[PDB]
Amino acid sequence: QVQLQQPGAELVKPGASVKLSCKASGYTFTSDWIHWVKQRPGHGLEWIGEIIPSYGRANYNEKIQKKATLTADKSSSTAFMQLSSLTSEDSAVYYCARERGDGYFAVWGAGTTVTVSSAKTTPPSVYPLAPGSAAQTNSMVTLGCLVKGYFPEPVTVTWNSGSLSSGVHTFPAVLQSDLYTLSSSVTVPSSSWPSETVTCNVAHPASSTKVDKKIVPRD
Amino acid sequence: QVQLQQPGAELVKPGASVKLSCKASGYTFTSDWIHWVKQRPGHGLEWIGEIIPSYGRANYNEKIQKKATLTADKSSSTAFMQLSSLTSEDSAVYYCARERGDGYFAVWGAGTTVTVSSAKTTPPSVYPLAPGSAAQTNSMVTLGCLVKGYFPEPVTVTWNSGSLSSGVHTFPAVLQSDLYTLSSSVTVPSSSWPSETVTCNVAHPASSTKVDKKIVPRD
Amino acid sequence: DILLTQSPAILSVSPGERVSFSCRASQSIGTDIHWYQQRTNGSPRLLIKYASESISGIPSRFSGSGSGTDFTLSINSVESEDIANYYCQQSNRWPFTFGSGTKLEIKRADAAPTVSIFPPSSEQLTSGGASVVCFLNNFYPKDINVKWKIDGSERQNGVLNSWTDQDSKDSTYSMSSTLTLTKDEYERHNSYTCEATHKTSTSPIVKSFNRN
Amino acid sequence: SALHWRAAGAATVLLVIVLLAGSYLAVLAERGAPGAQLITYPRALWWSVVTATTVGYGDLYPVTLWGRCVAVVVMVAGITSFGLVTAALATWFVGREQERRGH
Repeated sequence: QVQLQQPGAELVKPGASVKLSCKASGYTFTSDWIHWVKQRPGHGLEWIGEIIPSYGRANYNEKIQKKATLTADKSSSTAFMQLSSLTSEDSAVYYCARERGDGYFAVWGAGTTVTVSSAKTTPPSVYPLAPGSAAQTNSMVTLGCLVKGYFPEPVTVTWNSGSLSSGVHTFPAVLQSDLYTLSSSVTVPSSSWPSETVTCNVAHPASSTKVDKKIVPRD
Repeated sequence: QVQLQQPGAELVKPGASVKLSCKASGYTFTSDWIHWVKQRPGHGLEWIGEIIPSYGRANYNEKIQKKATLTADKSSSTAFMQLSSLTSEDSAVYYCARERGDGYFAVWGAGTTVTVSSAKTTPPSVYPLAPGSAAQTNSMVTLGCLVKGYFPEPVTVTWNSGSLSSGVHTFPAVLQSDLYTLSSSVTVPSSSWPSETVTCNVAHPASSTKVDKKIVPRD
Repeated sequence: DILLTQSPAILSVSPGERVSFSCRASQSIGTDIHWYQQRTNGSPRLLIKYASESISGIPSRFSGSGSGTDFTLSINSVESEDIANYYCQQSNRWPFTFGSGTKLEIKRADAAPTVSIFPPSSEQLTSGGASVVCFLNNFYPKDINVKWKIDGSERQNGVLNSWTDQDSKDSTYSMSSTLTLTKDEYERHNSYTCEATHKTSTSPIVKSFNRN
Repeated sequence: SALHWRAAGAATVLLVIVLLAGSYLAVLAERGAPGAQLITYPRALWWSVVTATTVGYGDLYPVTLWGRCVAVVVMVAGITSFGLVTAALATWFVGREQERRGH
């Protein structure tokens, strides 16, 4: 490997500031520019600005209200963007990318989800979903798990720590009285359960919590 | 002369490849580019690509799916285009042309008709058409000949080996259960027949067959 | 500042067919155009740079073409992993600008939903809540209705629904329907049923569990 | 190694360093100026050659004060280098002609 490393989330209060970061690795030349791109939920990409760490020289998108201030620490191979005096227009995902000075973004970060709200950070409650005792199975069987009462977004839901790729849906969160809820679904051959173990792992970056929860048939 | 020499036809099976050729003669400079142009039936011309034989350097139309690979053999003054993994979208006439590096196609080949089908090569049956015994003639008289049950296209129909230009129509083929049929018509002063001989010659390049068929009054 | 126009915004093609996305620039930019793929909740991914030049990593299926103001990304034989948002970006003139973007969207054969009902967990009831979860999964087209019944009588309060974006595994849709009560309100009904009306099935697909 | 050939050679190396520094510095100078085309390193390098030789096609040119100040140093390094080769060739020919006259 991962070339650009970003935090997964920050909550910020209306009128507060925040300092996003980006740690580069792999080849880090003098010629390299770090870019910042802003994607609001269900909108497209917006170029926000660029810094050259070697010279520390920075340019900004002047087509929008200036919220950003780009800084680089050449010792710790790290680019920072100070976003100050934020409203809810500023709630979005912010990516860093690396451009070698030939004009295209070769490599992106995973991006930082910045939620600007007056609410408070809540870790999710996680609940198994094994089928009711009265359900005839087939060649396959659908299990799931219920991540509810978290703020802010996002959460990351994996099945057996990444080793279960096929058969997985995660549904988009809904928002109830300043708390989010989603469900994830997994579908395994019925033979392979519960003989072989099935665990949902649920990271919530804004609260530093990561919980596992095993899916056993119902007692 | 004739400056560019192409085969008249190739049949190719869906997913098969084929290597079209073009033998140049006349002035063949170092500066010369050979071009390939694709015309689908009742469509216009499409530039497909270019090779300079002296350097063997080749460029392609990148606006379309890449099927072509251009090669030149400088010893045998011959340009080749390998068309690989063909569907029926690839059925067309392909011309070679010669450009002297000043941007216009001075001289074209006759083109190769490439049919991509799962059917089989059938030479045509050729049948006289002299008038019925009960038809009052005029100053002129219409004879003809009936090329039927051939695949693939095309056929070439001449009258007395090319020496009869005026008075000739050849009709477009129709397609019945994986076989083509057309008719050609000739119209000569009535005096000049059958005193003077009238023969339809019918080449079918895909099967290497060329048959003559004389038009005599009916027995 | 250069204006990258991507029309149309959504593009519906059938599996295996050729697809073309247009990018028009407001003024000539040579070939200084690059294309990114963004899957649901992914980062953008370079596909093509300088209009036609390949990035290694990228199926040969992906091509680009164009010069001046007219640019085109092509996918010959669209597959389900191609479902994503496609953006163009110019480096001809300062600053770099992006296109508005184009959703690719495959029209597959109709699929009926696998329906699945899930009672509250004993970890959850312990905390004074009960969430009954229904999953309608792997159906096409996206249009579907989910009706809740407690004890043969239709329910509406407490039901939040959520639909997935088109799946980049099998071009299908999914939806979670989630009925949420107190432990109390749950405790004094017996039969919870979730009913799916889809175009694949003139009958509803119903899934019940009784608490007893 | 006579002075003139050492100078000619020195000017050749120094021109190459100026083409490279000038490419880098022009890009740095020009990004941030809306409409600027002189903003990636590979064509900046092409620009610096085209300026140093004085061909000046005008496909690319700086539009900022610092882009233009950089461009002036590239013009002058280029005109001086190439003038210092002409002067070194003139020094060779004059010596040869003396030797031939028998002088």
